[PDB]
Amino acid sequence: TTHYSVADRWGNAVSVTYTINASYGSAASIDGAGFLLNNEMDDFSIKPGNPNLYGLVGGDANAIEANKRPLSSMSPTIVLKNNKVFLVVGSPGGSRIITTVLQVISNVIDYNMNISEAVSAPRFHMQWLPDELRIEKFGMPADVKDNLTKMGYQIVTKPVMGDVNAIQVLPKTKGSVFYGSTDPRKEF
Amino acid sequence: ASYPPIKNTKVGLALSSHPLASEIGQKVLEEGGNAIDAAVAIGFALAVVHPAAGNIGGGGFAVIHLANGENVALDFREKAPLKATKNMFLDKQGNVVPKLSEDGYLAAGVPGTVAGMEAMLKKYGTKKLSQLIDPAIKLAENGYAISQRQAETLKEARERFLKYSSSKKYFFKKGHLDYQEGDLFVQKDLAKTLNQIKTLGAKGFYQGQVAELIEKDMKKNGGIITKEDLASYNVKWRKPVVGSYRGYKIISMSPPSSGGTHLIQILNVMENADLSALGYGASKNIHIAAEAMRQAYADRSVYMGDADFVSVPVDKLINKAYAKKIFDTIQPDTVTPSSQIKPGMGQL
Ligand SMILES: N[C@H](C(=O)O)[C@@H]1CC=NO1
Repeated sequence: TTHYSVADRWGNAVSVTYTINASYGSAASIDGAGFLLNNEMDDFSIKPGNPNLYGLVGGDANAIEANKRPLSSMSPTIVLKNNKVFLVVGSPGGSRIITTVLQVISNVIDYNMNISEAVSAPRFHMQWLPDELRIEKFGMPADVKDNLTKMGYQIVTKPVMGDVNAIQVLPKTKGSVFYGSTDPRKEF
Repeated sequence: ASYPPIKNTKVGLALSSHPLASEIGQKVLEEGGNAIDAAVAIGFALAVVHPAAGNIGGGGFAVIHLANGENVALDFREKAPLKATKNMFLDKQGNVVPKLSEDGYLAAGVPGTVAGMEAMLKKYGTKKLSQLIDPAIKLAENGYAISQRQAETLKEARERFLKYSSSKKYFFKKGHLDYQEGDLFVQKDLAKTLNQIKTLGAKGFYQGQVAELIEKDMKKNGGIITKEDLASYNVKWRKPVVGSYRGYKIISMSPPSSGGTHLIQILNVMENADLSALGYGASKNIHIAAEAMRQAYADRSVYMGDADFVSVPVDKLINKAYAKKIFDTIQPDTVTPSSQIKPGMGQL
């Protein structure tokens, strides 16, 4: 997956997440046409309770039917302040998308981070199954780990999560200022 | 400490994960295009310069806020083909066939990206498709240098590519040699396809010669997508899922994504706490978020799918009273193990 974010001078904003699912999709190209096919069928529940590429499970609601669209986790998002564009945000990461995008938004609104800080900030993740609190390297110091472990979390350090491209828009006297951030995780 | 944000005070920003695509989008803004024009240019550019993820063979979503205050969501998600069936990836014993949903032609839904790009351009853009797709065509025809990271991801996919005669043509050099960092990567057949789109619009992908190539290769390699699938592919303009968090409006993707619903659900739970008081990285704050996530993902496993086929209780999941009920179960000193979680808390 990959996410991109656009905001123009007039107040339009477009947040696009799109994908062929896995890296290089199904790995099969259409001969003569030069493009890779998606493996988006794996986003269906192919058997009740069977975990997919992201450890997500399902049953009837996300079962396969002809013409049906497989359930996604993609969360292209726009946040408004007084009905005006404030944030344009999104990310790849399958099951991790929802939690990555949540954290960036919270980092701005709750903690008053600038958009670069909000994106670079270490991320955690809980997706119920597996029953683990996933963290990033150097992302959680001993004191915090110990207190969360004492609560009952099984903390696991795994590869970095997400690749957020985000825009924050703020008013000025004449027009607006646009602040952007790519994600340091992009090349990991 | 973090590097400073990118700043623009004139035409806005167009940001993607590939600098060549970002530059293309930014130039569209510099040349007087709107956010949709730039988004369309980026969608096609990434299909060339970021083939691990950027694509014309997949699909996705666009959430759009218009200058007139309207918020809309574009669904260009892939569709299961007409010949798809519930148990298509299972063997006679009802067990999953290894890799059948992952590698090759049966793993594919009907692509939506080209239809999505055209749909947003037609409804909300101001520039011509030819202007917006030309940069992508130029990069396909003339090539670009493989980055270190692309060399790495190509290597990781190498054995998958080698399963398919088509991919052996496109993702290896002469003599079936690996592409390496700094090699010029040229995509002549992709340029042909993009040129069909330039000349005929989306019909250049979903009908005619390209549709013929798709059906042919599908028939040859055990896939099921046909010209009928392609001619019947439809984007859908949907209402976004909308919520509020501390005086801000959250606009995100509705079914067939679960993302917007659970994003708003988890924020709703979190809204019951003054997170700012303890600040970033506090264990109390992480705990509240993580318990909200735990419930949301349990709910996802039962309630979420394509609402055109199944009933999806979006309004119940984003209800602030439900979020309050979730919040009130969160204890200061302990978690609720996933084994004890009930979708909807057993009361949805
Ligand atoms: N196939 C997944 C989904 O649709 O949720 C994508 C792959 C990248 N991000 O998420």
